[PDB]
Amino acid sequence: SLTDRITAAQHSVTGSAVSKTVCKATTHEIMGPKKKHLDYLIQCTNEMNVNIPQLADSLFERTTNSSWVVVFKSLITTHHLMVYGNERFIQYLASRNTLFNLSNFLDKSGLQGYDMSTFIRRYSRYLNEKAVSYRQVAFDFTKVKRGADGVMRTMNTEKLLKTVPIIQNQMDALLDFNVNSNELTNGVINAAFMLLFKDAIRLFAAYNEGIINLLEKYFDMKKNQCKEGLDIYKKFLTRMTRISEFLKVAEQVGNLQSEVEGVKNIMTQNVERILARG
Repeated sequence: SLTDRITAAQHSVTGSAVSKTVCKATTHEIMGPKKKHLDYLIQCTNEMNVNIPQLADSLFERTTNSSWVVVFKSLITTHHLMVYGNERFIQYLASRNTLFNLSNFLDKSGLQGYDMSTFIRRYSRYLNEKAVSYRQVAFDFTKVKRGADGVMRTMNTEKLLKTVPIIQNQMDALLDFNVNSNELTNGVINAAFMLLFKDAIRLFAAYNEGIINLLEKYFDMKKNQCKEGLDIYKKFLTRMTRISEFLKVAEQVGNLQSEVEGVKNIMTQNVERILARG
């Protein structure tokens, strides 16, 4: 039967089809991964007959390429699957103990490759942290129910104190991408930035809701919990200027206006409440 399952697998073309599509999503063409290939891979993540770790292996493999174009596109494809694919994909990445290792990545083929290597390294760290965040709390901050009956707003004190700093780590990694509007000049980096922006808006909301919950609980916590809360407030306050810059860039490059306005509004409201306590 194990022998049967193996022989069956040696006659299956599923894995090979998946790998070929990963290659098509990550060609040397300087454009975002094509929608048709991303869609096919999304459907793959819905298929129980698809080997998810093998699909992930193919994406990691493409990140060993020397070309920034191939590497960046593999990161983008991975991100796209984490966001739009079956949740078992990000769940699987969260379960791995080795993720992307692109901290030394440097393509020297020309100025474009050189400039893009910096963003590849930052983006890779963000995707690693996105997986790690899921691993640490066992859910995706950008997917959970929001509002007063939502996850972040209803979380109990002890969990809340452990959870907000994880949101803060994922946020920091996202904010470290740090691209200027005049650097968004090719389809590859633009595709990555669109996904980052989508994550960011949802992440900012989760962060704000965590802060709101803390503010509501503040007068009812133990003393050591208050200390941790204060540490959370202080870190919230110090990232405001970096968050403001992020939203500014997103607007320069063009709900967009609205979703950003609500982030500015709730964040401003939170700042005011925090400063009023101090």
